[PDB]
Amino acid sequence: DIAALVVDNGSGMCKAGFAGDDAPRAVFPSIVGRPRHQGVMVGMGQKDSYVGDEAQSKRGILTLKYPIEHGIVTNWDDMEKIWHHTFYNELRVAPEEHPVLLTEAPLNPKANREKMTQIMFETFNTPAMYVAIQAVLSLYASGRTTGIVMDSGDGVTHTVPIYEGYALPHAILRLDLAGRDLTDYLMKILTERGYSFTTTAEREIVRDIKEKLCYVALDFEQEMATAASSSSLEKSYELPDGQVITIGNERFRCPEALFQPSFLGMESCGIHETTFNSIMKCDVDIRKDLYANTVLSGGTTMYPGIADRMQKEITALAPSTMKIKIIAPPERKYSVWIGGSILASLSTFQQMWISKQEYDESGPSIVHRKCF
Amino acid sequence: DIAALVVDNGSGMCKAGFAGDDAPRAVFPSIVGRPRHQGVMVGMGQKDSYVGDEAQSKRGILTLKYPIEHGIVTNWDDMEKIWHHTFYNELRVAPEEHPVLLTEAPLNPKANREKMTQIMFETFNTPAMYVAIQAVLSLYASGRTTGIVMDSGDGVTHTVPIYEGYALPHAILRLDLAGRDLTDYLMKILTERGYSFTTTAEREIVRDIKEKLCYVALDFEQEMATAASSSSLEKSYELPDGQVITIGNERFRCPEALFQPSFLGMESCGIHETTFNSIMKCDVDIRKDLYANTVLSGGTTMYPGIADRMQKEITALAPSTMKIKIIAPPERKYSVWIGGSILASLSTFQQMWISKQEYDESGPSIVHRKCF
Amino acid sequence: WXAXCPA
Amino acid sequence: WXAXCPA
Amino acid sequence: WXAXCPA
Amino acid sequence: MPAYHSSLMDPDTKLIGNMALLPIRSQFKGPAPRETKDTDIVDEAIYYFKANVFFKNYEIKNEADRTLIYITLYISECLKKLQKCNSKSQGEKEMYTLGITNFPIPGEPGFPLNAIYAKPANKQEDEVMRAYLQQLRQETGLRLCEKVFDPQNDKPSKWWTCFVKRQFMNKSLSGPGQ
Ligand SMILES: Nc1ncnc2c1ncn2[C@@H]1O[C@H](COP(=O)(O)OP(=O)(O)O)[C@@H](O)[C@H]1O
Ligand SMILES: Nc1ncnc2c1ncn2[C@@H]1O[C@H](COP(=O)(O)OP(=O)(O)O)[C@@H](O)[C@H]1O
Ligand SMILES: [Mg+2]
Ligand SMILES: [Mg+2]
Repeated sequence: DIAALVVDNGSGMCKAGFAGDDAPRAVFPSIVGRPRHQGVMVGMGQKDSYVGDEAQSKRGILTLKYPIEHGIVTNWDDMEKIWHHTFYNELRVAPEEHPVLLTEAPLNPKANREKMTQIMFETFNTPAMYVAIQAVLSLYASGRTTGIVMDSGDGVTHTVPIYEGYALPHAILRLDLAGRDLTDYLMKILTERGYSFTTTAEREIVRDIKEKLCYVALDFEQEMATAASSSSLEKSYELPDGQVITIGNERFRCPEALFQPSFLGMESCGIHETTFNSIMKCDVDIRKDLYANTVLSGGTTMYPGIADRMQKEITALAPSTMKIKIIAPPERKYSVWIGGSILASLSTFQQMWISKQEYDESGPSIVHRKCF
Repeated sequence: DIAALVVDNGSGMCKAGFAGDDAPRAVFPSIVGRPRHQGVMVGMGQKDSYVGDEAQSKRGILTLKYPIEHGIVTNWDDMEKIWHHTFYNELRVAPEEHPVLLTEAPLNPKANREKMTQIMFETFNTPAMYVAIQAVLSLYASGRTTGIVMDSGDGVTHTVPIYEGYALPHAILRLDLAGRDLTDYLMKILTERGYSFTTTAEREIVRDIKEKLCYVALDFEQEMATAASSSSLEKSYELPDGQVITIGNERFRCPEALFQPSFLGMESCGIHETTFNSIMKCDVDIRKDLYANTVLSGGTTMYPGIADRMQKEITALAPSTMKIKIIAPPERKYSVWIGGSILASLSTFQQMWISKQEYDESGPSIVHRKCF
Repeated sequence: WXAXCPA
Repeated sequence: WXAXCPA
Repeated sequence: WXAXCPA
Repeated sequence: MPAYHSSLMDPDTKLIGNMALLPIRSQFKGPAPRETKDTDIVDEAIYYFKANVFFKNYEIKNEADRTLIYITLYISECLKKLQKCNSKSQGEKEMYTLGITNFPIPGEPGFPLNAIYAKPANKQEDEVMRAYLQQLRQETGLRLCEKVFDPQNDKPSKWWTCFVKRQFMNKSLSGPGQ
């Protein structure tokens, strides 16, 4: 057996570890900081780019930039910085001795995975790598070979239906709507109360407010009429400088955008209707088995009371005789990584690597042949 | 290695010494005295003008002018004379063998810096020189690498925040209320008691009265009511001619003007509101450390009870959750100069000196590039 | 404003 | 992205 | 100063 | 075939720890004597660097070899910082402020070769070794800033910044790959 690094490195937060464990060894936000003021105190040591948790702690004087947006790498230098910090600082392991199992969302541009392979082979000199689809790993982590995975990360949402292992590639529905859009929408709607977060350092504060207070309402209109007729839903959060703010109606208005993107000015259907459409695109003989094996993942599906909402919404769209099960495990946020460690620890997986030798003779165009 | 000269050169008093020590070598009132009478006896010595301690010694037959006012040099001949007396008489060292680290308050006319470096390079022919902000030097001397420095010298007051060594020039605040204005206010309020000080010679007497008997009231109106109720705050000062005066109510009415400039007919806010506005102009993620690391300096912050008064005021202004601390080292009167030494003694500083070559190449306008 | 910026 | 959406 | 205030 | 070792060890050469305190032709302060011959240990190290990085076995024969090993390890740190610059007048400042930066010495965490380097025995030897290594660093950076930068475009020539990935026996004075 061999130890193979599993680096999820989805948008939002990079989670890297070793294959064979039950939790990623190092999880840190994938951001890169740059100082935006003069240095005046010489002799204390300075750096020109902070990465990960260090960039988060010093966010007061930095311009946080995400290298990945909507599941696509848009700045490769910062991506290389993130990978270097993951390899040599978080895991503290030599990357030229271990295989690497990276993940990519479905229906992304091929140049993305091509440049990913080129970077991982020509910069870090990994002896072998493999680019897997996130939802397939999420299904691995759930310990079943049939079901529709509904993975809603921080920058992209997508559903993949699989039956007996034979994934249907013609019913994979992708939707560029995830935690970052919800964070921006919360930043927008927080003004009407009276609070204004406008700089990229305060977007982190808004994200913390979202992931600590926001939740999904089972019946949107009833909850609106309730929180608009009584002060029993307002919650108070303390900013990092002593100020306290109180949010009421906004609490469930942020995640509700997932179920009706008309708030964000988008035309696409909600995530529930997206999952239902993905199911309905499959053949008629497997739908009943998909309905009872719906799986959630990603940290955007960690909103309190989203499983019940998804069940109540799909049950309204599916025939009255199909049983709808929303298999949402309480370890959903790390599921995409957990399935990876399961995969990279298998025996036959050693025959699915992209060996460094195989790349040295064929360039980056080999990932489209060795990895679907 | 050769020592480096550190000349604080603040308005009011000039502190000069060698880089590396723990205290200034020569400290003398930065005044220039010229006689206003004609000598009638020959052979006792008649000099055109005295400078420094000699002027204070013979203040009777002299008129005293300050070269620096509100941190700005307004008379360059007397300033060159001060620097000459500093180099040749007070330090007993030539300028052509030592770099010079001058200090100057922020938000000054750039012509001041230009003429300073021009005089230091063309007249004295120094090998190199540097110009530093006084608050940054105070922060150096305080051993910290983060915090807000509230400096209040004889001529100018300024607050400068720094976080992790990154000064924020967009939140640096300058207020022209300082020691000399308080001395004039004392000369004005002493009239009610009947004591009339008009000449520039007696202004030094008034200054000594101030810095020996004044003290900051923790609660102003309560101290006023107390002084009105009983005579238990009155103190007696012994004039240098043999008279005695009693002051009980002006002792705190003089420094109180720092917190209520309306006494002097100014519209600006007090020093506590100035520091609070300086803090609130910084980003929300760094205000806590600025609250917990407030640092005082300068001579005008040597009044008894100023630290407690500022702490109470800022605590009344800041949110109740934040923790406030007013670091007031007992050597703050010289703190700025201390930092100067700590700046020039570093081994990572010998690249930031303005070399004579650079000056000859780029004119006096180089100080705006090679200095912050 | 109440939080963020002054107004 | 290159066309449609930013990325 | 030159304009505003003396210095 | 063996790598390129230094041929400057002399029976009267003094030792610091177990490194030959070899004289150096420089202007910076330090405890090493001044050199009159046209080749010191730093010139020899810069001469042998480009070839010593490809070898993968290096037998320490004397103490001059340990000094040359240190300087070969430090040229790899100078190259990392010179790769980013774009003007020799900035490369010189970068090399000065790097030579000033204190690197680990034998017998401290972070030094890659504690096993094969005798740490100082007392405080005086510690101070002398610190000063000697600092002088070596400063002069090596000074000499290398004139090799890396070619006068045709006054920016780091690609014939020297291609050795940034090449590590001398995969060791380095900085962190493990950082
Ligand atoms: N327990 C939670 N409750 C509510 N929201 C959460 C929770 N955990 C994460 N989120 C939000 O979901 C967003 C995206 O999830 P994330 O797991 O970061 O995506 P990815 O897996 O691609 O990194 C985050 O910005 C976060 O604010
Ligand atoms: N013990 C004291 N109490 C109050 N004020 C003082 C005291 N000592 C000095 N001062 C005042 O400090 C002012 C100048 O001090 P200093 O910090 O040297 O300022 P500058 O740097 O402008 O010369 C003078 O106006 C003097 O009156
Ligand atoms: Mg995910
Ligand atoms: Mg001063």
